[PDB]
Amino acid sequence: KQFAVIGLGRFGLAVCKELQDSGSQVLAVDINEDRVKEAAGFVSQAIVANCTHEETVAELKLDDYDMVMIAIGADVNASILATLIAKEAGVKSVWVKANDRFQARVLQKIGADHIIMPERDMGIRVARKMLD
Amino acid sequence: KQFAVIGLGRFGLAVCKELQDSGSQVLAVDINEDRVKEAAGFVSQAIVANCTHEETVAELKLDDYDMVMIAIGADVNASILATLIAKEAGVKSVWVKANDRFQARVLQKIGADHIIMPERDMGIRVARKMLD
Amino acid sequence: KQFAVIGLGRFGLAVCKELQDSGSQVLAVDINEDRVKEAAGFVSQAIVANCTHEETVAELKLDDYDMVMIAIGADVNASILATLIAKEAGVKSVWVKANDRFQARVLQKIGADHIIMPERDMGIRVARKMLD
Amino acid sequence: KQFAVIGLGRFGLAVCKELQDSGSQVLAVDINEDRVKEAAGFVSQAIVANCTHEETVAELKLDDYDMVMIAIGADVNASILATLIAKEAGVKSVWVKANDRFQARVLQKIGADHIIMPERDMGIRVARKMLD
Amino acid sequence: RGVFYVPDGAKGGEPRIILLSFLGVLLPSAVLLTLPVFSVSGLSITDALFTATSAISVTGLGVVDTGQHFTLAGKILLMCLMQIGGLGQMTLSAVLLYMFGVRLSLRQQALAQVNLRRLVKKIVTFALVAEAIGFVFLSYRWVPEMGWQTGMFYALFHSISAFNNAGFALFSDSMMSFVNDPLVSFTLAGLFIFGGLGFTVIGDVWRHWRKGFHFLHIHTKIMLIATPLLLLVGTVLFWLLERHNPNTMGSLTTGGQWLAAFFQSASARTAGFNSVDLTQFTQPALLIMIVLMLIGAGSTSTGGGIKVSTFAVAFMATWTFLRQKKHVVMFKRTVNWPTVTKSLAIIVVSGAILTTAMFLLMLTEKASFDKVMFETISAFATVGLTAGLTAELSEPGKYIMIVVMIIGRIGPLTLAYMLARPEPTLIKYPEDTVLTG
Amino acid sequence: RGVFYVPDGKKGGEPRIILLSFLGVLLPSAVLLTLPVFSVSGLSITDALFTATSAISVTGLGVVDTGQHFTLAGKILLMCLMQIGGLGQMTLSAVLLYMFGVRLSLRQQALAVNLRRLVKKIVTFALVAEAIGFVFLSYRWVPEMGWQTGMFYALFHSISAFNNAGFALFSDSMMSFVNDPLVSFTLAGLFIFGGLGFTVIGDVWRHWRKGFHFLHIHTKIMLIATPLLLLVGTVLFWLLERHNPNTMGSLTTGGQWLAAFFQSASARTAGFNSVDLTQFTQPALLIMIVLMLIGAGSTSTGGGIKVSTFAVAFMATWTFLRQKKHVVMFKRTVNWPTVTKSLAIIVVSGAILTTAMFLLMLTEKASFDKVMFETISAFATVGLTAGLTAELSEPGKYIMIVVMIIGRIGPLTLAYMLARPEPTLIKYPEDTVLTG
Ligand SMILES: CCCCCCCCCCCCO[C@@H]1O[C@H](CO)[C@@H](O[C@H]2O[C@H](CO)[C@@H](O)[C@H](O)[C@H]2O)[C@H](O)[C@H]1O
Ligand SMILES: CCCCCCCCCCCCO[C@@H]1O[C@H](CO)[C@@H](O[C@H]2O[C@H](CO)[C@@H](O)[C@H](O)[C@H]2O)[C@H](O)[C@H]1O
Ligand SMILES: CCCCCCCCCCCCO[C@@H]1O[C@H](CO)[C@@H](O[C@H]2O[C@H](CO)[C@@H](O)[C@H](O)[C@H]2O)[C@H](O)[C@H]1O
Ligand SMILES: CCCCCCCCCCCCO[C@@H]1O[C@H](CO)[C@@H](O[C@H]2O[C@H](CO)[C@@H](O)[C@H](O)[C@H]2O)[C@H](O)[C@H]1O
Ligand SMILES: CCCCCCCCCCCCO[C@@H]1O[C@H](CO)[C@@H](O[C@H]2O[C@H](CO)[C@@H](O)[C@H](O)[C@H]2O)[C@H](O)[C@H]1O
Ligand SMILES: CCCCCCCCCCCCO[C@@H]1O[C@H](CO)[C@@H](O[C@H]2O[C@H](CO)[C@@H](O)[C@H](O)[C@H]2O)[C@H](O)[C@H]1O
Ligand SMILES: CCCCCCCCCCCCO[C@@H]1O[C@H](CO)[C@@H](O[C@H]2O[C@H](CO)[C@@H](O)[C@H](O)[C@H]2O)[C@H](O)[C@H]1O
Ligand SMILES: CCCCCCCCCCCCO[C@@H]1O[C@H](CO)[C@@H](O[C@H]2O[C@H](CO)[C@@H](O)[C@H](O)[C@H]2O)[C@H](O)[C@H]1O
Ligand SMILES: CCCCCCCCCCCCO[C@@H]1O[C@H](CO)[C@@H](O[C@H]2O[C@H](CO)[C@@H](O)[C@H](O)[C@H]2O)[C@H](O)[C@H]1O
Ligand SMILES: CCCCCCCCCCCCO[C@@H]1O[C@H](CO)[C@@H](O[C@H]2O[C@H](CO)[C@@H](O)[C@H](O)[C@H]2O)[C@H](O)[C@H]1O
Ligand SMILES: CCCCCCCCCCCCO[C@@H]1O[C@H](CO)[C@@H](O[C@H]2O[C@H](CO)[C@@H](O)[C@H](O)[C@H]2O)[C@H](O)[C@H]1O
Ligand SMILES: CCCCCCCCCCCCO[C@@H]1O[C@H](CO)[C@@H](O[C@H]2O[C@H](CO)[C@@H](O)[C@H](O)[C@H]2O)[C@H](O)[C@H]1O
Ligand SMILES: CCCCCCCCCCCCO[C@@H]1O[C@H](CO)[C@@H](O[C@H]2O[C@H](CO)[C@@H](O)[C@H](O)[C@H]2O)[C@H](O)[C@H]1O
Ligand SMILES: CCCCCCCCCCCCO[C@@H]1O[C@H](CO)[C@@H](O[C@H]2O[C@H](CO)[C@@H](O)[C@H](O)[C@H]2O)[C@H](O)[C@H]1O
Ligand SMILES: CCCCCCCCCCCCO[C@@H]1O[C@H](CO)[C@@H](O[C@H]2O[C@H](CO)[C@@H](O)[C@H](O)[C@H]2O)[C@H](O)[C@H]1O
Ligand SMILES: Nc1ncnc2c1ncn2[C@@H]1O[C@H](COP(=O)(O)OP(=O)(O)O)[C@@H](O)[C@H]1O
Ligand SMILES: Nc1ncnc2c1ncn2[C@@H]1O[C@H](COP(=O)(O)OP(=O)(O)O)[C@@H](O)[C@H]1O
Ligand SMILES: Nc1ncnc2c1ncn2[C@@H]1O[C@H](COP(=O)(O)OP(=O)(O)O)[C@@H](O)[C@H]1O
Ligand SMILES: Nc1ncnc2c1ncn2[C@@H]1O[C@H](COP(=O)(O)OP(=O)(O)O)[C@@H](O)[C@H]1O
Ligand SMILES: [K+]
Ligand SMILES: [K+]
Ligand SMILES: [Mg+2]
Ligand SMILES: [Mg+2]
Ligand SMILES: [Mg+2]
Ligand SMILES: [Mg+2]
Repeated sequence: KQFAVIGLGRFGLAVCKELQDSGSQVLAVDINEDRVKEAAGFVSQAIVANCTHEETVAELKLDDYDMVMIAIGADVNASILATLIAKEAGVKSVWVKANDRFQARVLQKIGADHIIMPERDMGIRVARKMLD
Repeated sequence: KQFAVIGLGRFGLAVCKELQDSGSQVLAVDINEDRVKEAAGFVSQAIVANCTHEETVAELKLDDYDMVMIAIGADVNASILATLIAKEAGVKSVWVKANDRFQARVLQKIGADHIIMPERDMGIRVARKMLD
Repeated sequence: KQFAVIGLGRFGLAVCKELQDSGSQVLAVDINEDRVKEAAGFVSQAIVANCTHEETVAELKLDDYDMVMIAIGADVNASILATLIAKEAGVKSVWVKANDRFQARVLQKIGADHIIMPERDMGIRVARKMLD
Repeated sequence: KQFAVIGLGRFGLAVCKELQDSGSQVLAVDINEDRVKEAAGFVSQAIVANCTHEETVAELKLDDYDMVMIAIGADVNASILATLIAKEAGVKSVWVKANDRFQARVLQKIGADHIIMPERDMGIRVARKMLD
Repeated sequence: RGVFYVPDGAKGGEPRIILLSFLGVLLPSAVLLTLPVFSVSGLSITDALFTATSAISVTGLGVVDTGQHFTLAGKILLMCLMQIGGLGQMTLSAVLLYMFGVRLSLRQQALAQVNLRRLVKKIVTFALVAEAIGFVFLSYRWVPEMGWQTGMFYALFHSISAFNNAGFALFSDSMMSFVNDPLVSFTLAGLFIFGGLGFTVIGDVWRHWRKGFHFLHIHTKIMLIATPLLLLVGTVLFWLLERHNPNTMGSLTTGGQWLAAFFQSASARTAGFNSVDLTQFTQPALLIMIVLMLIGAGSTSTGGGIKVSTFAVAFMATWTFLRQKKHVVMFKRTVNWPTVTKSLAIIVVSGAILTTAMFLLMLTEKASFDKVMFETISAFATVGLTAGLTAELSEPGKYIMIVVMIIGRIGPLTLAYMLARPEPTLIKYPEDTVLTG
Repeated sequence: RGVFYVPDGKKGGEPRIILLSFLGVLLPSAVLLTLPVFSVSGLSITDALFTATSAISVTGLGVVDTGQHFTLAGKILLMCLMQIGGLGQMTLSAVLLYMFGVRLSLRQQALAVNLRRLVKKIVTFALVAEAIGFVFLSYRWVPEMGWQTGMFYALFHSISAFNNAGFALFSDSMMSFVNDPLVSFTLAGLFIFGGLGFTVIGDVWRHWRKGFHFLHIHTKIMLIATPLLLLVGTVLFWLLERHNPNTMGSLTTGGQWLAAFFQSASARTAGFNSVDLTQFTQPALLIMIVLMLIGAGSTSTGGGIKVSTFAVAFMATWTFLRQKKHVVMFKRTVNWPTVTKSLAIIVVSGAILTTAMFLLMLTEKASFDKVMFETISAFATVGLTAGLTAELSEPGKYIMIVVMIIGRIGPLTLAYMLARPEPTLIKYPEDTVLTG
């Protein structure tokens, strides 16, 4: 029912649009104001915040949210650090998007429940669509 | 007749100066403000705008102008993007300058009506000129 | 005591924050106005200047200050030039940060009084700390 | 007795300094105002002008000068065109500084009376100094 | 703690919050004043609109006498309005300043402090403690003269009025009987000086006084230096120009003249109280006070005109321009060109509205230019000092004063935020030069 | 032809050329005015200095009557003095603008017409305009004044009108010709054209066939605002003074409009009066103060903050009230340094004006409207008197002289200081200051 999406890039905004279509509350948060405005018309609540800030994550009660998606791609260090802060925040389910195999290794060990690699994961499905 | 010329390099400013000298109103658009200033002296209206931006092109109202000339030379990506946006904006006649035979074929697929190769066409013209 | 710190990166701002916390008045000089702003918060006086320029260094009156710390790390050419100009200005004691052994030897030949290699000196410190 | 120096880089400023110290009239001309101001103290008359402009060269009575030194190095076209304009202006002796061998060939074919290549000529000079 | 905000969803909306907030309280305040519960005789629509605007803007201009025309309930309503108008602007201006910093801070992190509730609590706490300190000093003198129940009311009304830079008085002649009373004059003087100083100045001094004056914020240093000079220059200038005037200051003792000169020097900067009569002031003294009223109080305070920091930036921008220096420097800090343009634009725009307002006043009612100009500045600068025009103000003149009072109260703050966040554009026209000078 | 210049050596020296040039004609003009050859009774040092400042700055303010107190040779000197003031200021402004453009062009080439011909065109345009005005004035005065005296009056008044000086040979400056349309329109056309600016005249002369659309932005601003300013002033003066018996109530319907138009035009620096401003309604003195402050065109014989400065500030204000990113005028962006120049000119002018009014109020005892009007007229070089100049004291005369000097050269000088500040090697960190 209630979801949170951190990082509103091309991947993160795509999650927000589909989540809203199924009638679910989505908290879209992004450091960049422009990207938050784009998702403002597609989510229940759009907030400009830095999710690397520990106190900011405390205020945004992410432990209440059923699932939290971290969709930060360019800065590998932010996604790793935001994943950790969400874990101490009490988030039971943490989904993290990783662009590299080395990042996906770190995220697995630090405790991410689901690691998403869009290029590798889309590669497998597109092959399956080609086969059938 | 009203013409819009996008890109104010050596080719674009020559088309504007020739078009305006014949009594036609020309709109000169470029991202480089220096060349927009240089054209603004003799061009009916000169605007500093990014024509690959689809919302910007709607503001320019390129659908009103009879012919749109896109004279972006170095940036091929910007050339195809501007041709695509102009076609999607409902421009009846789009003339595009192409620096290569591969770019010209892509522009033909996009929907450009007349494609000019400055080096090849001028080569043919001078070859005819020397003969006669 | 009056100190002058040139270059406000990690080492330069750490030296300034320590010197000012110890009750000493420090001058912070950097070409990057962005980094001069954080220093100006806690530094007695912060100046945006280029310290490879002889006239600029004469304007700074670095000969007044007891010690001049040059903490230009990435640009070795700027570090050498700043040390040379400071010595030619007439400053009694020059401390220079060097990230290379060859740069350290060149600075010794120039006339630097104390040369700090942060990586190697920190390695020695850490080894001694682990031993005891 | 009376000389003109066009281009006030490191080479041309040295020419002006030696010529004036020897006791002669030197018209120092450079398009850049900073270098003209730098050479203003030394030379008899320092003028900010573009010597590629034909009418400016006509106004500056370069045909009255015994020798004209063209010391433009970075833009080869500027040096070639300045040499052509000076030769058309009636200057009997034109000395041109060239940085490359192709530029030297072009200047020789144009009609420059003396072509100066500082690196090769000092190469020979310092070789002779080393020998004796 | 948590640094975040909800974007509006690209021009700033601070201008709209500022106006809606004032009118959202102006209209309810106007309708209440018409009821006969608050007035012994009842106020007409224009009089109630004027009185509400004067109270909400804390201008203090009065079409009717505050002490006599209003009832006991009416004066209690008046305290609520000028507490909403003065402390409310300081609370709102600080709140909007906080959100501006939050948006600016997050913008920096995208490219490469306490919460709001604690800030609002400190602002209200600072207000009540400041009024309470002024309350006991004013009670110390009026309770013996006027009794217990009446004495505390006059102390509370005037301490609230003084801190909020309102200038409303319960006496027929506002503080003209206490020209030679240092305790009343100094208690009131201290109230609107600190009430008009600005919370950012109070806050910066409160948290970083041990570091020293050198490490205070540049705005705090400007307000801590320009205010004493504005007080000192005004005190000396008023004393020099009015020492020989029998009608205003010639009949007072040597100490009484300095106490009166200092009081009007302080009250001009937005409070609006008067130990003497400005109706009988020398013209060179009215011109000095017009400049003082225009400068006003601090940026994030209970009152103000164009504000001291705006005048200070323009004053030193002018000094920079006359010396042909590339940058405007204050306390070894460069004032950026957008800030300089903001300060100059505010003065130019304020003069444009002021000139239009003075021209309209001369048409609606007939009076001399000095009387009209002084009244227009006081209404625009929110000082509320009268030179006799408000007593005979005509019906159309009251409408102009209401508009000027509204624009003067919110204009400098609103125009600053318009300059901060202009609407982004996709079409730019070529730059061309226009000859000036 | 040749685009080159000799750099100064070592900030711009345009400010220094502007002041030295004025003081290098004021002190000689002052020392000459004391001689009894030019005055029937002789001028005191204060009076001679005031007259020299009023003539060289073409303010037109008079401590003594021009027609009576001066001899035949004195009036010839006065034509020379106001001719030098107006025409030489226009020529110097054009010359300094030409050098500024030359340096800018050479800088642009470094990163990536003739002056003699220009000066010839400036003088010939002035002589042609003054000759036309002289012929039109002679056609009216020669029949009633003679073939010698009428020609002299025509030449004097044409020179005064073109140079935006306002010096008159009559006891009441053109109050006897309030109902005469020929002389009123002749003089009106002379300071409108004299105050338009030679840049505008040249741009119209060389590019009128191209059309209004292709004129320079400054030319369009002048050609639009000047008719708008004239029309607004005329309508406002007619509306505010139609029922005033002492100034315009007694005139006919055509006479009232002619007088209103004449004051609307003369306020913009000329300084002639077909009515009495001493008996003007205050709502009309405020309007005329606003008109005087705006003044004539930039590179012209007139004064004021100049119409282009007022236009940029008016358009910048509209941009700020609409929260637009750029100041746009005639489809052209006005660069932020230009807006800053205009606002700074207005603010500095207001500061000096306030100081001057305060000093006048200290030295002289008069109402605020009279002192403010006189201060605005002297700073703007309009020279319109509201009855206070006749009773000026010695310190008042000194303050007026200083204000006339700073007013005449202050705007252009401050504009050029903002153009070329001294380069620096030390910059302090940027910090924010709360405004509003
Ligand atoms: C929490 C905030 C506390 C605020 C405290 C303010 C304290 C102020 C005290 C001022 C000094 C006391 O002031 C005191 O006033 C009372 C009441 O009128 C006077 O007492 C009076 O009682 C009655 C009043 O009709 C009469 O007999 C007579 O007029 C007088 O004696 C005293 O003569 C004076 O001493
Ligand atoms: C909360 C902000 C406002 C707080 C402002 C600062 C505190 C209030 C003002 C304190 C200073 C005025 O304090 C005043 O000083 C003067 C000295 O001139 C003295 O004032 C005295 O005046 C005369 C004698 O001269 C006596 O008749 C009178 O009863 C007594 O008050 C007292 O000491 C005090 O009345
Ligand atoms: C509401 C009215 C309030 C009135 C009071 C407000 C005005 C107060 C003025 C105090 C002026 C102090 O003046 C200022 O002192 C500071 C110390 O802080 C000096 O500063 C000096 O010491 C400091 C250390 O603290 C060094 O970092 C600094 O480089 C040095 O200059 C400044 O050189 C001087 O300009
Ligand atoms: C660079 C800026 C320099 C700023 C200069 C500031 C100078 C300050 C000097 C203040 C002079 C005070 O001078 C004072 O003027 C006033 C008002 O005119 C004179 O006042 C006189 O005229 C006024 C009328 O205006 C009468 O009402 C008054 O009764 C009478 O005395 C005083 O007799 C004189 O003492
Ligand atoms: C730097 C910013 C500017 C700073 C401004 C400083 C202003 C200083 C004002 C000083 C005021 C004069 O000081 C004040 O004089 C009055 C008047 O005599 C004295 O007043 C006292 O004596 C007088 C007699 O003259 C009595 O009538 C009065 O009832 C009594 O209170 C006060 O006891 C004293 O406090
Ligand atoms: C107290 C001293 C006063 C003088 C110092 C400075 C005064 C400056 C006055 C600036 C002009 C008045 O400011 C005026 O404010 C109104 C709102 O009230 C603006 O109008 C604005 O209203 C809404 C709500 O505020 C804004 O969101 C919107 O941007 C705009 O519509 C006008 O566009 C502006 O012209
Ligand atoms: C009724 C009129 C009253 C007139 C009152 C005018 C008040 C003006 C308030 C000015 C506020 C202080 O303004 C600030 O002053 C400091 C003094 O430390 C100046 O400080 C600087 O001055 C100059 C600048 O070249 C240098 O000597 C030096 O760099 C530094 O001392 C700042 O440049 C200015 O930003
Ligand atoms: C006619 C309407 C007038 C109002 C419109 C605008 C008026 C603006 C007035 C600006 C202030 C007066 O301008 C004043 O000029 C003098 C020179 O005369 C300058 O002083 C300058 O003198 C020399 C020579 O000019 C300059 O080279 C040098 O930069 C500086 O010393 C002052 O630094 C400046 O303050
Ligand atoms: C390039 C410069 C050209 C300058 C052009 C000047 C044109 C001026 C036209 C004036 C028209 C003719 O003006 C003429 O003046 C003369 C001389 O006073 C007047 O005088 C006439 O009557 C008077 C009586 O008082 C006789 O003394 C006089 O001999 C006779 O000419 C005429 O009534 C008028 O007809
Ligand atoms: C060089 C710049 C200045 C040149 C200015 C333009 C040329 C001079 C002004 C030309 C316009 C005024 O021209 C004037 O028009 C009016 C019409 O109202 C007429 O004026 C007429 O007025 C009345 C009748 O009404 C007659 O008694 C009078 O003799 C006659 O001049 C004439 O035609 C001319 O005197
Ligand atoms: C001293 C007082 C002088 C009074 C006269 C000065 C004011 C003159 C006003 C003339 C106004 C003409 O108004 C202007 O005409 C131009 C033609 O040039 C029109 O321009 C139109 O045609 C031109 C071709 O020439 C096109 O390039 C342009 O895109 C189109 O808009 C403008 O859209 C219109 O705004
Ligand atoms: C957004 C800005 C809007 C600008 C608005 C401009 C409005 C212009 C309206 C002009 C009104 C003219 O209105 C005119 O006013 C004048 C002066 O007060 C009145 O004049 C009246 O009072 C004056 C005193 O001042 C007497 O000298 C005069 O004899 C008498 O008639 C006129 O009777 C009236 O006709
Ligand atoms: C757009 C910018 C503003 C444009 C301004 C336009 C202003 C127009 C002013 C029109 C002036 C009135 O026009 C002028 O009226 C006067 C006065 O009656 C007429 O004057 C004529 O008749 C009157 C009788 O009333 C006689 O006294 C007079 O001797 C004679 O010349 C002129 O023949 C006419 O030219
Ligand atoms: C006594 C008080 C008198 C007050 C008089 C006020 C006059 C102010 C100066 C006006 C001069 C003309 O001002 C000029 O008008 C033209 C009219 O097309 C405007 O023209 C422009 O309008 C807008 C501006 O975004 C756009 O459509 C386009 O850029 C262009 O058409 C200019 O932006 C403006 O600068
Ligand atoms: C109201 C009546 C008239 C009063 C108003 C006068 C307005 C005109 C102001 C003229 C200002 C001249 O002042 C202008 O600034 C300063 C002060 O001298 C000079 O500045 C120069 O000398 C000062 C001396 O301290 C140095 O610090 C500075 O670095 C240097 O540039 C300028 O060269 C001068 O041009
Ligand atoms: N600390 C952070 N807190 C919140 N959002 C962040 C943070 N760091 C990055 N983001 C956002 O995460 C999104 C991921 O975008 P990314 O793929 O990294 O870059 P790009 O937008 O260039 O493709 C961006 O919209 C970015 O603004
Ligand atoms: N996205 C764009 N929108 C508008 N103009 C563009 C864009 N990209 C490039 N241009 C302009 O097109 C012009 C032609 O490009 P180029 O061929 O590099 O210059 P030239 O023709 O002078 O060699 C350039 O001046 C450039 O400013
Ligand atoms: N010529 C110069 N004068 C003054 N400061 C300089 C100069 N050149 C570089 N600096 C500054 O010196 C510092 C050197 O630190 P650097 O190694 O570049 O960064 P960091 O230590 O943060 O990794 C930087 O702040 C740099 O901008
Ligand atoms: N058209 C020209 N007319 C006059 N001087 C010129 C022209 N073009 C270049 N110059 C000057 O000639 C000088 C020589 O340039 P260059 O050999 O590159 O010296 P540097 O490497 O020190 O810049 C330059 O400083 C430039 O200012
Ligand atoms: K008030
Ligand atoms: K004049
Ligand atoms: Mg992305
Ligand atoms: Mg091209
Ligand atoms: Mg470092
Ligand atoms: Mg070189």
